[PDB]
Amino acid sequence: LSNLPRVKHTLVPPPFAHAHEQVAASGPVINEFEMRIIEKEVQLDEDAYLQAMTFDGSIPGPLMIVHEGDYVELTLINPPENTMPHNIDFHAATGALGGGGLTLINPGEKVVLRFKATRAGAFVYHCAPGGPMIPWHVVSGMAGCIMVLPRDGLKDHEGKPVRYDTVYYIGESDHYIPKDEDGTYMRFSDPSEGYEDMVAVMDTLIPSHIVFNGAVGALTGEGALKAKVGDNVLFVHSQPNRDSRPALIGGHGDLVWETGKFHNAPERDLETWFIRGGTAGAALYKFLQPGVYAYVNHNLIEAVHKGATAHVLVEGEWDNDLMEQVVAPVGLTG
Amino acid sequence: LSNLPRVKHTLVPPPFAHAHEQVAASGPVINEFEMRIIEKEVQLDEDAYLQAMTFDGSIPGPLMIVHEGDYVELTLINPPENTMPHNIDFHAATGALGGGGLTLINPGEKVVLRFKATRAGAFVYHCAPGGPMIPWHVVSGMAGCIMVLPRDGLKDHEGKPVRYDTVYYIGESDHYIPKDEDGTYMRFSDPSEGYEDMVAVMDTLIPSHIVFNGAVGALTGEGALKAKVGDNVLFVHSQPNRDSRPALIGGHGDLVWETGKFHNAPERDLETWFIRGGTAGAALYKFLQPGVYAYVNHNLIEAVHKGATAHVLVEGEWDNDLMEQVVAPVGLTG
Amino acid sequence: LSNLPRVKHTLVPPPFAHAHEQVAASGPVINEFEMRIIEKEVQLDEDAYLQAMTFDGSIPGPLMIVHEGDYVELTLINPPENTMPHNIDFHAATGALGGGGLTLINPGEKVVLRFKATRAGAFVYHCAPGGPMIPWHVVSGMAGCIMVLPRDGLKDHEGKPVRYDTVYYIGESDHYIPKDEDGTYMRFSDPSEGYEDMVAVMDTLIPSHIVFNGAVGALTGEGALKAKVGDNVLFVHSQPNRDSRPALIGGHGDLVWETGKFHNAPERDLETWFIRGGTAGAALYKFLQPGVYAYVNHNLIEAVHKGATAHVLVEGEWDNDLMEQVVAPVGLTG
Ligand SMILES: [Cu+2]
Ligand SMILES: [Cu+2]
Ligand SMILES: [Cu+2]
Ligand SMILES: [Cu+2]
Ligand SMILES: [Cu+2]
Ligand SMILES: [Cu+2]
Ligand SMILES: [Mg+2]
Ligand SMILES: [Mg+2]
Ligand SMILES: [Mg+2]
Ligand SMILES: [Mg+2]
Ligand SMILES: [Mg+2]
Ligand SMILES: [Mg+2]
Ligand SMILES: [Mg+2]
Ligand SMILES: [Mg+2]
Ligand SMILES: [Mg+2]
Repeated sequence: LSNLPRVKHTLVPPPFAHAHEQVAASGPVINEFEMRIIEKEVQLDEDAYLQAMTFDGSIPGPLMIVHEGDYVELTLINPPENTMPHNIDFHAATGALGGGGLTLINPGEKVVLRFKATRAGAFVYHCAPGGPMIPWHVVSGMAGCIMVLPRDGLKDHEGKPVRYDTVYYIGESDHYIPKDEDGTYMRFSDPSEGYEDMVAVMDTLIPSHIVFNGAVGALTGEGALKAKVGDNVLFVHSQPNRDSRPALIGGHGDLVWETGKFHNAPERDLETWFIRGGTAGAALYKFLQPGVYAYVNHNLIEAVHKGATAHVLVEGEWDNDLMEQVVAPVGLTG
Repeated sequence: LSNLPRVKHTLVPPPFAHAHEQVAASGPVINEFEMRIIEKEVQLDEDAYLQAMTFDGSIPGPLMIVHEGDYVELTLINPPENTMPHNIDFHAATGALGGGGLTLINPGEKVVLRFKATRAGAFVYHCAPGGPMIPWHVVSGMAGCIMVLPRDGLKDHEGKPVRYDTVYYIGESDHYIPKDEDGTYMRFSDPSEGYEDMVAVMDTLIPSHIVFNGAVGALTGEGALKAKVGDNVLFVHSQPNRDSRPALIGGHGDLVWETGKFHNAPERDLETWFIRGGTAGAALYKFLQPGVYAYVNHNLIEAVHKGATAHVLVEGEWDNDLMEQVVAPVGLTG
Repeated sequence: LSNLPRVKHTLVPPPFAHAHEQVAASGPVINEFEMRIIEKEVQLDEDAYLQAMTFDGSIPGPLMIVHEGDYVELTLINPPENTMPHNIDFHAATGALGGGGLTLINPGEKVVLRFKATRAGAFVYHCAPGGPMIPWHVVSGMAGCIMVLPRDGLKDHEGKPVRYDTVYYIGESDHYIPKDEDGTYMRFSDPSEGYEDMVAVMDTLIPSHIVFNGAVGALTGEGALKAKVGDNVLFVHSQPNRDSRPALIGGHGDLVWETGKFHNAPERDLETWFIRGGTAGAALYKFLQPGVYAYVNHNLIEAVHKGATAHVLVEGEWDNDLMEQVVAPVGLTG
């Protein structure tokens, strides 16, 4: 491997993706990444907080992008200020529980894992210390995604090359914040203190919150995603613990790999697709109309009550051939 | 832009400059920079403190160096420990108030701005959140410089190539620390607390301190700059809010671009030049004599009472043809 | 030097080594390294603590690897939270006390030193502020190693090329923790407070602890080093202040440069070698048998009572030709 090129990557926070090339500009390389585990309380919504544990300080953890055949070398750091052991499980990797069996680090320790990205597709990576700690760390926010692109870029159902202009990584996460009898949420001093109460909520399998980018409304309003008519946007969607059903209200999924593995034929013209808990999928869409769109988990209760809604603001010219208000809302009243 | 090379730069603290090449060793590239905003109290002088806000923990912010035609991608980070929103305005950029309208980040947020460095010259970059916050953040220390070199290096008034051996970035900053009736300076717990009192001083337009590298005497004594006879030193001087009149006591400005834009003809043999508030200029000088030099803002009150003085210690052999003490101080007394 | 390639390195914690090539893949380059000085109390053993001062948060400081003829540019950072001045002395460098006279930085300061690695070999680098501070900072943990490989890789006593599969940097450090009359160890709030008491122990020249990787048992048990039969492992051993006598129990030193300078002929088949205090040496060994090995300072009291013991777990097939239990422990008793 000493004869292989090495590339150091600088991760960017979700929903954005670090600089990369869709078509590998060279042969296999060793991709170097680094992440610092950060334990901190985060505001999921008004009067709703989570004693979170995160990869690099964000929920979801940052998106890593490499090419099939490349190697991935991740330096994982657990700062001394943290309270618990952590590790990492790459669904894109082969062996040792995705790397989990070789990356258990206590506060104050670091580890470097190398694995060969032998299979193309978007994959989930997440913490999994062992036993009950596995689901707890994940629902506390410790999960992200790594996208392994085919060396010759994405291909459609006919083998034709497809390209995107922008990648938006939508990391959906389900959380189980304990509630008082009146429905209000509980707050704790640290992750450990709220464990017992959180387990009770987890056992009901009913999330208190289901969010994109770690908080209700994170990608709405001023945080709304941007695009222009004509843009081919690849929406990579991950859900490490629970199913989701992504939909771009106002648009469609032109090409969709709901199971997220690129060598499989993608489906076309979907209104809503399905992301299995414990996986990442991808949908490509070319914007044809300007305006506001709503990217959601299409169980509308989960989208609106739980928080699984993002907004996309698209600039450009309107096309009346596709849609037109023939008769505007009108009528007498009293 | 995916076909353009990417170069990751590691910034060094002022008055020094990160490694670079005067003549572009290749075609246009995308220059990647990262800075962390740091809010902290700094000692401007004995018994004089400033609740500062800085780019990367220094005043001035670090110097960025790229070439005309290149792109600049800056990752700006506002850590959660900070108290206020911040952003960045690049005078070298075109649009959105220099980037200010696209980089407003609250504590705990990050942003990445890309702009094309279409014009050669030294430019100021500074924070400008909006309204009254603009001058306040700047005089609190949030300003630096980015130098955009012509792809074929610097040229003189005749178009002849000129080269420097060393670059010293002198960031001059004016501060307005509140005073008690006896002239002593006030101290506060954080930036916000001292705002009202600082505004009163700002309104007088009289700085309490005018310093190089963020403190009185920062570049004097043990912090004195070093050089050798024969060295061609480029003194890049910035002042984001108030005029300055740089002068190298003991020397001159061999070639000077006081308005700081390299495609303009530089002036020669200056004794003192002028840096307009809100700009950066550059002066090149070849040392001919060893000894101590004083680089100052030539309003001597501002240089000595306010703090605008730096020292340069030059090693080498003395040249009697240029200057000689014919008769040493002598005389009877009583 | 502007015409020389620049390579940015990411250091990894000891006993591991950052990615590198044994044979220089190109002509001379400028190697860029960065380290943050961290002052923190560390647990040397059960009920034994050290108010440590470290390079990059580890003891020993991380291993730097470059090639003879290259230049080394180290950015040293002394964060504002630290309490004392620090600097760095590279035994691999020429002039200014190894760089110590040009790198004295107070808390809140940074410095960048460049030196030419003109001589091949493993060298110690350590803090040396001046006077009594020199030994104190070193025995507080401020020492590491830089390995300068010949451009054409390592060579044996006959000039034949030798290669290793893995490098393990064993940084041995002697500490002098004050003891109560009953033998128990004292604890302090910061380095300065325990200085006077530590000096008394230092004067006896008897270390309370002698450890690998900064703590008793750091590289034993779960921290045991790993290897496979057939692996050529290079054990680089440093001791900045006191002599050590490394030995690989169960194996040997196939090729050993105990004085650590690669152009000198290495010795073969050693059972134990010698590392002079203030130096780094290197020993290469090819594992022939699977099982547990003990890498130790062969003054067994220092190895077992003081802490100088590391374990190596080797996987592979056993070779009865080399060793076999002909008659297992047997006999009548009562
Ligand atoms: Cu975890
Ligand atoms: Cu719908
Ligand atoms: Cu600001
Ligand atoms: Cu004058
Ligand atoms: Cu030190
Ligand atoms: Cu023995
Ligand atoms: Mg990072
Ligand atoms: Mg309540
Ligand atoms: Mg289509
Ligand atoms: Mg930085
Ligand atoms: Mg007073
Ligand atoms: Mg001239
Ligand atoms: Mg580091
Ligand atoms: Mg005791
Ligand atoms: Mg042999």
